[PDB]
Amino acid sequence: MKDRIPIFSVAKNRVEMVERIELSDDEWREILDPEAFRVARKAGTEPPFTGKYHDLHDDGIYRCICCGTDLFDSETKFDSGTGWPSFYDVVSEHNIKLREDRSLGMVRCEVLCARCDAHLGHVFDDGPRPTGKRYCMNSAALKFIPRDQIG
Ligand SMILES: [Zn+2]
Repeated sequence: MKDRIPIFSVAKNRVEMVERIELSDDEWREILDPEAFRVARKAGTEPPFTGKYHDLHDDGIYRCICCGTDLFDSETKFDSGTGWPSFYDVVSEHNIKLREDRSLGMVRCEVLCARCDAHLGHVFDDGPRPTGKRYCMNSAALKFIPRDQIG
């Protein structure tokens, strides 16, 4: 749908609107990343793995390599302990979208990319109060970038 999407760099106190994903297949090899192009054929990885590490810190944000848009301010990530693609709050419903359900017996909302509803995952009420929701998302989308353009 020909909408445009806000991107609120909440933790950086910025707001930048960008268009929706409207390209042709030809764009997706010259305006994409030198990782998005390959990820575009392999849904992340041709081999089932390519290493075993996770050596990071709370800097950077997530950037959906599957449409080119950035989102989660990394306080809305984990890193230490397990760094999992699961979290307990969000940047905003700006480049991510939810629909509520009760699909565990409490609160199970879907979690999809509001510019590319490819897979991602869902959120489930499952953590300690107050931020006791538990988002988890599972796709190739999960590249990082520096927080915005500070690098
Ligand atoms: Zn996306």
